[PDB]
Amino acid sequence: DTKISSAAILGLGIAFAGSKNDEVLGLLLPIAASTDLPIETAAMASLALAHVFVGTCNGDITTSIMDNFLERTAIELKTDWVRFLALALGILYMGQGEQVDDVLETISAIEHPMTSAIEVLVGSCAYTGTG
Amino acid sequence: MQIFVKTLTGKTITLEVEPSDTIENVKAKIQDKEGIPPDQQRLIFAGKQLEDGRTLSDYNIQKESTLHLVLRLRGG
Amino acid sequence: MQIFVKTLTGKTITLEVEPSDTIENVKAKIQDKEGIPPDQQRLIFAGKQLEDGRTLSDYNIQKESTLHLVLRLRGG
Repeated sequence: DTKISSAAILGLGIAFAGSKNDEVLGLLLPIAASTDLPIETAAMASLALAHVFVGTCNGDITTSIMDNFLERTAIELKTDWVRFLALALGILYMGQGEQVDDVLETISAIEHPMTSAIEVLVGSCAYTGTG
Repeated sequence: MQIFVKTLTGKTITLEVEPSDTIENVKAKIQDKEGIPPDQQRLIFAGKQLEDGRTLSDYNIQKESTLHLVLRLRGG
Repeated sequence: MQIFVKTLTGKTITLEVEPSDTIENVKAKIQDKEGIPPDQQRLIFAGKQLEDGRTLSDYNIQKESTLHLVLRLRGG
């Protein structure tokens, strides 16, 4: 069942280091921002943004990625994707202005679920500490 | 006017509509072209989801507008 | 009471409200400031998420309180 999605991610896949296109987020973001959309495919997509936009980051990227984070059902924990999701909220930042500090503050704002994994992990990485 | 509909794949469908045309009507045209049923479409523009009944005029949707065709929680 | 509203993105907005003020009312004030439709502003405080109707009193939200705001994707 070779879904058309393949042909899509394929083209963009080459546009990775292309020259920064509006098609990347114009297709990936939606697949992981619209409202829900499959978490699996969206997972690999989220990473694509990180590595790519590894340099310049934007809030809209996080905000959207956050909306989906909440929509979580905690029932699909069966499929693997929590790793990429986490690493994303991490590699994303790297120090600039108590940015991450605010993030951890939000996660706590809405109770304290199994998000512990993120708290600790993301908690470790923040200020200067990697040379 | 001639409006365009970008699919979540890369293909862009061009359809000739009017400013009074109702969204529901547009969705119908898309169903006749592709095969997606109305109860399975989500048109978005400038970061704003369009609701049925309304018209392409209630969203300032002029000509040559690239409507973002998103799937409202695709089944599979 | 002069309360503050911090946005996830990175912007603090000062709004003069009262303890009997309804969350919905606050959202309206924000819309008049920026342009993010009410149906696109998730407010959260030390406690949890604030729902419409309720007042800033059903949370103990005092003055100079920083209320988190998470908009659902670009408003526009």
